[PDB]
Amino acid sequence: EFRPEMLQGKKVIVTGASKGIGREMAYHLAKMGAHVVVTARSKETLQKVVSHCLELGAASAHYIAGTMEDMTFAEQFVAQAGKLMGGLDMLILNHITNTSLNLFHDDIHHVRKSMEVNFLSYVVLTVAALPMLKQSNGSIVVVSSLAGKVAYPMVAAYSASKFALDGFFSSIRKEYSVSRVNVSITLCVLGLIDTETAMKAVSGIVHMQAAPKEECALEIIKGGALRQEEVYYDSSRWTTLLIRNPCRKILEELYSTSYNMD
Amino acid sequence: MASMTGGQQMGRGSNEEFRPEMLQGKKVIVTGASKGIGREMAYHLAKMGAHVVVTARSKETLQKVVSHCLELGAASAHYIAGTMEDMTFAEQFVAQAGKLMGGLDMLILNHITNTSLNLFHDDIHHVRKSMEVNFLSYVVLTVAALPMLKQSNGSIVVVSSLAGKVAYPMVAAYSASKFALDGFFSSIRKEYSVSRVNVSITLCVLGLIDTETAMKAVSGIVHMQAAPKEECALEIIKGGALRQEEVYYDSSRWTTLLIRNPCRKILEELYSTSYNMDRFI
Ligand SMILES: NC(=O)c1ccc[n+]([C@@H]2O[C@H](COP(=O)([O-])OP(=O)(O)OC[C@H]3O[C@@H](n4cnc5c(N)ncnc54)[C@H](OP(=O)(O)O)[C@@H]3O)[C@@H](O)[C@H]2O)c1
Ligand SMILES: NC(=O)c1ccc[n+]([C@@H]2O[C@H](COP(=O)([O-])OP(=O)(O)OC[C@H]3O[C@@H](n4cnc5c(N)ncnc54)[C@H](OP(=O)(O)O)[C@@H]3O)[C@@H](O)[C@H]2O)c1
Ligand SMILES: N#Cc1ncccc1CSc1nc(O)c(C#N)c2c1COCC2
Ligand SMILES: N#Cc1ncccc1CSc1nc(O)c(C#N)c2c1COCC2
Repeated sequence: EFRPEMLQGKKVIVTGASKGIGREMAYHLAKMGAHVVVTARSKETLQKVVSHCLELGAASAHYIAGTMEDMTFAEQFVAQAGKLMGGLDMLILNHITNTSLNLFHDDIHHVRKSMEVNFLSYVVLTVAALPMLKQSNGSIVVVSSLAGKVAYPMVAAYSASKFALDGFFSSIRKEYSVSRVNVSITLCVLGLIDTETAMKAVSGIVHMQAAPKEECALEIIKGGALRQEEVYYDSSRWTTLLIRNPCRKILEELYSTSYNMD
Repeated sequence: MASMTGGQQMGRGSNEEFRPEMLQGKKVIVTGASKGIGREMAYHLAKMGAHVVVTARSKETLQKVVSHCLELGAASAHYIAGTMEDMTFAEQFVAQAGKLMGGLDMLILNHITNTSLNLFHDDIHHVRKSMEVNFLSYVVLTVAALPMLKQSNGSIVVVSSLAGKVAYPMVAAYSASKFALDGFFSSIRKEYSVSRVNVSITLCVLGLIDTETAMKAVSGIVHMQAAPKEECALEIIKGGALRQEEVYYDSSRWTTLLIRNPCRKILEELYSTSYNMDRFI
């Protein structure tokens, strides 16, 4: 059972926090009295988010602006965020590259950029954060999608990047378990959320009910605080009924007997 | 005689019962075909009388595969050597392979970057290279091949793994690349359905196979039963020929019982009615 006091005084990074779900997570963490470091490219918007976090009751709030297309920025950002807070308890990986609903034809540049921003930068940030998270027995929270568990047309590049996060982070979760690395990994499987970006992108194409961004942001934080392996959040009860894959969990357990990781 | 012959191999029961004559005279590309499963696929295709174009980096080993394909009965066999780390090579390779055969019926995407079993710590270079070679080059090859495959109502065959459907430790970079193939190719399969692109996409989910590379890599770390490479290679070809969406091949009857995900198929069908793609069609 989650309690908001679980975030009180915790040192948290939130990426993609100038708008949508990321901004809502920064606001919830501020209300809970966490220390926050927010990032995105928009310095001016991040200044406004930080000012608001301080008004809401954050223990401290800072922003560092930059692009996650730059792997050197991603690595340096974590070191600076850790230096500002004097450590790190939770790393919330939420940013994505700008995308739109379109059939795939020949835009390899978009496929590669989606893989670099939505996936590879999450790996770089994790590698940079791990020493601090090992010190605090901390948590990594990876924001994904229903399009990271099942297939959807018009989002091929985006879906490939979200599926990649599952393969990568679920593999390292198994490694951390056997290697006694006490850092939790929470994969958040979200359905359609009413962010301005998503609502504009889907307009006239997708008619699904969108879930509220404020509640979505809180469910992600709860999942991370509770060290849950997966969070599922969607407007539909049929989606919630069908999304889990118990057979995958059974197979992984059956194959666990076949290792010597010494 | 060929000019006085016509007809179709794919009649009643051809979506469920394979015959080697289904590959007779078909124009096929096999990547990663100098060794392991790819080499075995080139040999099966040769025995079936297909036209083959094989690729890998090793000019000398590909030379030997081509020579054996011709001995086995291939209608024609050629190789083009190069690295799939080079996206210009991948794009140009498909154009040259198509020119050699006078078209393309099946694109078998099988190559991977050299890897090993290790805990992940900080090798970002291996993560990026795995994504470039095992995933991005497959997309480049598909884009280059699609005009020819649309002309022949052809097939794309994507070689994946159980580590592309469930999580496994010690193969994080590799697993991320295989999961990426599922998300990408399964999304475009849905797009081709609505856009009336008659090109099938077969995702092959393979368990441990007795290739020299895999057997060396798992030695003393993974104690699992390995399935035979020759039978594996034939099951991949059969799935592609029958235009199956997925092929599952593993030594364990338990894996084959549990690997399918009916809930994912149900959800996708429920969401299939959730859109209006009329501006794209
Ligand atoms: N909205 C939905 O329906 C939905 C559904 C499922 C999952 N999700 C997941 O939820 C997360 C947030 O989605 P959202 O709808 O809140 O998106 P959003 O409102 O568009 O926000 C995207 C955030 O990422 C930042 N960003 C974009 N390019 C960047 C780059 N190169 N470097 C660093 N930051 C960058 C943006 O700020 P700047 O432009 O200032 O950099 C912004 O802060 C994503 O992981 C997404 O996949 C959303
Ligand atoms: N064996 C298994 O247990 C197993 C299990 C599940 C799935 N699979 C899948 O089966 C497929 C074949 O695996 P395998 O065991 O047969 O592999 P393998 O015997 O190691 O063969 C790898 C092939 O890819 C080529 N290759 C390597 N690097 C390349 C590069 N940069 N550019 C172009 N070609 C390159 C290799 O030749 P060069 O070095 O001469 O380029 C060789 O022809 C892979 O998709 C694998 O993921 C295998
Ligand atoms: N374009 C765009 C865009 N903008 C903001 C966030 C995500 C995106 C990517 S579109 C997208 N992203 C998802 O995660 C889901 C789910 N579940 C869905 C879509 C669109 O189709 C409905 C379901
Ligand atoms: N290293 C290596 C190497 N060499 C050849 C092919 C694949 C690889 C990558 S290791 C690898 N590849 C897979 O696809 C599976 C499955 N299922 C498994 C392993 C290793 O653990 C057992 C399961």
